[PDB]
Amino acid sequence: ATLICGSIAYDNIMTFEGRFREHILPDQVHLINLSFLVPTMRREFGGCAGNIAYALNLLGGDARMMGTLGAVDAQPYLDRMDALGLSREYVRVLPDTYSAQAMITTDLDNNQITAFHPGAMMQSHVNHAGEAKDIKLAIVGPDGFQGMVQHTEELAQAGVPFIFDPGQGLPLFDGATLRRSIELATYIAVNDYEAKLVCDKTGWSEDEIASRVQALIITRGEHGATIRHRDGTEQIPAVRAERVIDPTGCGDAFRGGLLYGIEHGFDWATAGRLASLMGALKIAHQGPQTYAPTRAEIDARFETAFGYRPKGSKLRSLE
Amino acid sequence: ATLICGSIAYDNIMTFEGRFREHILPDQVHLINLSFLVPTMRREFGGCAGNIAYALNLLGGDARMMGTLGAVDAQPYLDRMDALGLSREYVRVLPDTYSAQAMITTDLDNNQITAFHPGAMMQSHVNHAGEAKDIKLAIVGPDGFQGMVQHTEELAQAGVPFIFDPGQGLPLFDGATLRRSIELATYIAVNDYEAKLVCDKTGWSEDEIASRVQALIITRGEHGATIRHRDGTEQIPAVRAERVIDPTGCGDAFRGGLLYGIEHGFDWATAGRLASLMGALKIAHQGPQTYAPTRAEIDARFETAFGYRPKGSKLRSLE
Ligand SMILES: Nc1ncnc2c1ncn2[C@@H]1O[C@H](COP(=O)(O)OP(=O)(O)O)[C@@H](O)[C@H]1O
Ligand SMILES: Nc1ncnc2c1ncn2[C@@H]1O[C@H](COP(=O)(O)OP(=O)(O)O)[C@@H](O)[C@H]1O
Ligand SMILES: O=c1[nH]cnc2c1ncn2[C@@H]1O[C@H](CO)[C@@H](O)[C@H]1O
Ligand SMILES: O=c1[nH]cnc2c1ncn2[C@@H]1O[C@H](CO)[C@@H](O)[C@H]1O
Ligand code: NA
Ligand code: NA
Repeated sequence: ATLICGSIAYDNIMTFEGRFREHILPDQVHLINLSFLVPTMRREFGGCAGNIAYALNLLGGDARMMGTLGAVDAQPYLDRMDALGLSREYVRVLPDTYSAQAMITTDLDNNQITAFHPGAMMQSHVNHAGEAKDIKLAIVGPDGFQGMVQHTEELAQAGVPFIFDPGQGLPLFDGATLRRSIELATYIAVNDYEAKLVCDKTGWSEDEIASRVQALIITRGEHGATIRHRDGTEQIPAVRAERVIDPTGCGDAFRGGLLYGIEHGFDWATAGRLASLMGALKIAHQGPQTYAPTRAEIDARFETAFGYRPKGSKLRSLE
Repeated sequence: ATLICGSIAYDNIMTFEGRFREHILPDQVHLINLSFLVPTMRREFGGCAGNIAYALNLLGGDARMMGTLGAVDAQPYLDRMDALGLSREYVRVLPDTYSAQAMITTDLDNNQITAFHPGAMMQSHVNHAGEAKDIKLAIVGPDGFQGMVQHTEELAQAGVPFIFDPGQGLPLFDGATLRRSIELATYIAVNDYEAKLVCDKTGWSEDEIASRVQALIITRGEHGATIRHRDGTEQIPAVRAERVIDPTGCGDAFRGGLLYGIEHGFDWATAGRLASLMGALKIAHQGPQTYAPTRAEIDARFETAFGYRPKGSKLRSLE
């Protein structure tokens, strides 16, 4: 199974139907003033671990979320996990605490500015990744800082390869702590903005970062993604979205596809392309977990976009 | 009395303790990803008319709000208006509708990105500014579009001089409609970003705009403001804030001071400086209407900042 470490949260998403880029005037003292009409607020199921596990589960993988929720309002999420067949073994529900809540303001370029009220996420380190059974692969996503660092150290000690996904948690890291996490990581997955921040904080170039992981994956929104590995760099195309509704959690849907590909021995071109497709399926719906394709629908859309069906290598090499 | 036309709304404000400028990377496909920790959400009394009338009332002016609220949840605001002595004569409460709600995400530079659920504001044109009695001065602030345009036409027809304050409503205007509003206006008050947008949409330069009003007032945050009038341009200093907590509604506190100054025949240097002080008093507190100085406290802080007490001209000229 695949351990998915990160936030579990309720999201309130406000989508600007436009591009903040067109509205920023750097020469002015106020560089952006923008008001846009929204409908009634609706809470969505989110959190980085929730979203990544949701995607992995859609593909038929065995996603084991490791995160904390608050007993006061955890129930709808616990019931949703049960209804989808997601194990709650490592979902700790903390007494007399509220679950993480994100107020996400975003545009169609996925420029997210989020006011985050962390609640139970603050105690994410109560879970010990090293103790989780039957894990062959993991991801460490945005979470409480102490919990993020502990998950990287425990997984490395346990010899569980992991994708490091610092995401919205990046500001919590200093250079030494970020360098250390990358040393421990087997793969890193970031978007292009997060990648620049990682280079800046570590003081390492992308070349130096790539030298310390099996793959450096950098997503670029509607431009697709790049996967740098030992023998080359894959240029992964985007899949054309049926419609562009809400990019929140595109990266998480993508990470669900990448984890599935890695577990099943996909080559990077096909793991990347499956990931890229998950992100395009997700963007056509509002909220990070509203899209709900069957595995047969995923495979058909993959073959339409790319010309072949996605699955793991059948080469029986010596390794 | 002074008619204050604009939105009346409940605000939910998320303040980033920092500057979005430092986090925008224009070279990347994602130019900003930022998550910041917030405390529990608290609803505040807002809306542009609410805030401007609140400021005018603090100074001892006679503020008459003209706006629409929704009967479903208007009550706390109606009770607040009663407790502060703000007349509700032109506050229309619409049946089976909800009041405007703003989810404002902002930084310490007052870069506001707002998700606005307008509710009853959509029907602001049910009020007729031309019908309001005993009005010597008005402001037309951000509101429902139809209501904004109607208020400018009715006030002009009634010969009531007004400050045009398009603010967050600016995107609703086209060039012809914006040019027309400026022709009708006696003064315009914008921040520096809104000013650039006004020049862009009308296709007029600041010189051309100034030729069509008695004063063009442009606010510049911590840099103070400029007031361009027939005989010159005042450089209005900022007042150093006691602390910088929340800039939301600084411009509205400033407009309350300007309206007071205009009604009482302040010179532009002193009207500007009173306005500038109102904005500095407001920024030291969270929410647009939380600051509550007495008039004696306002006068003392004015004299500390500027070296004299603020009041209207005592020159009895021929006019
Ligand atoms: N507008 C779009 N059209 C199609 N696919 C998209 C679009 N935006 C994102 N995706 C898919 O989702 C992936 C991740 O999106 P991205 O915005 O880079 O991640 P994040 O959510 O981490 O910021 C992209 O690499 C792409 O494959
Ligand atoms: N950081 C600050 N320190 C002191 N005064 C401020 C500050 N920011 C705003 N003000 C006062 O409030 C006025 C209006 O603020 P501004 O940010 O320009 O308006 P708006 O709310 O319309 O964007 C300024 O001209 C200044 O006088
Ligand atoms: O600062 C944060 N820490 C952890 N999780 C977060 C943060 N900000 C937003 N999200 C979560 O990120 C998901 C999209 O990838 C959203 O579902 C939101 O819950
Ligand atoms: O698009 C809008 N139209 C009208 N009013 C608005 C809009 N966006 C925000 N506010 C109001 O602006 C005030 C700060 O000046 C806030 O109190 C908010 O209620
Ligand atoms: Na490594
Ligand atoms: Na005019």
